Amino acid sequence: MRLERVLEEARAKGYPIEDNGLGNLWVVLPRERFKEEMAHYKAMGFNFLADIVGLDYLTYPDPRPERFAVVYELVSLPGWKDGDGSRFFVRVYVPEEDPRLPTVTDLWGSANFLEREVYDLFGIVFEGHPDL
Repeated sequence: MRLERVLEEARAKGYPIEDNGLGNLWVVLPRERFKEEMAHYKAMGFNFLADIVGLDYLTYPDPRPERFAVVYELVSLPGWKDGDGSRFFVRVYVPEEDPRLPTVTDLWGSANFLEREVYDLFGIVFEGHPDL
């Protein structure tokens, strides 16, 4: 299955794995792996970016590595070539001193609007994504 190939790789590369209960899976990606791993996910078959959700952790009780984190939802849509129907989540923490992330508009067209709504709400600049 396309899912296990992402988790088996997640352990192999050292990414944290959250198991919200369950069938929904989180893959925490450092900013250094983000741009390449996302394109790798598209190459693996995750041809649909369902949702991008930002997060401000300043009010939640327990702390996070950084204040900001941006959540990505990847789907391998039903249909062909061999759309498995797979779905998982990609989280990457963003430091509030350097609130920048690589864009994925060159990977999924739905990112242009999704990355814009996160920018307007949280001020997290996505480089390459055109603004002005």
